[PDB]
Amino acid sequence: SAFITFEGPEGSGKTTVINEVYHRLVKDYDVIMTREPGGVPTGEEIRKIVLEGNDMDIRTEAMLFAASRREHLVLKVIPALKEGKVVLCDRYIDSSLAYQGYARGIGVEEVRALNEFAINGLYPDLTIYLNVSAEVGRERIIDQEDLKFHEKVIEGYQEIIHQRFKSVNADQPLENVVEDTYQTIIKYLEK
Ligand SMILES: Cc1cn([C@H]2CCCN(Cc3ccc(C(=O)O)c(Oc4cccc(C(F)(F)F)c4)c3)C2)c(=O)[nH]c1=O
Repeated sequence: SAFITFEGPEGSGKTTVINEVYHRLVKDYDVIMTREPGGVPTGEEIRKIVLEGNDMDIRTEAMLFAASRREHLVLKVIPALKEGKVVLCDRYIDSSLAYQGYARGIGVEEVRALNEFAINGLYPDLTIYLNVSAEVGRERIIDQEDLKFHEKVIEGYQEIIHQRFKSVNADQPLENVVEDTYQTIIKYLEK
């Protein structure tokens, strides 16, 4: 079994990369693709609070992402790993660190402590960081506030990334991003 997370800002080609890598890995491994809340009822109820209300305090939002993360881990990820599956997870602890910790300004260390409570030692075995420049990312997506937030997210990921992390150059055409990500994963799985 293996727990592999995928991280990156918007415009990194993360959705395409995970889907293509899943279609290639399924030939040789029992693999599943997931994201939080991923159908877990409690996580889905939390997601409705976050989305359908109520122009939220950033710390309350961080705690709700962390609570959805725990429910998804306990009810979906852990049982799949017990069946010997390769779990491909779109966003995990690092997204809370970059978005809530860095970009939203709570502080990475405060958000880290919150997330360590939520995951209780269950760190990914491997984390693919889709390293896109802000400029290429901006082009893949298509105001000043959105652009600045996109840049801060990238800045946050850079601070976080500085052992389980494997940075893939996401400025390349997507076929190459897919190939580099697939090769990184197979090297880890076959080791
Ligand atoms: C995992 C994670 C992600 N993001 C960002 C990434 C970029 C998109 N952002 C907006 C965004 C976009 C779509 C949705 C939707 O799913 O439709 C959405 O909602 C939820 C997503 C995941 C979990 C929950 C639940 F509430 F359940 F925790 C709600 C939020 C969310 C953080 O900021 N921190 C984190 O930890």
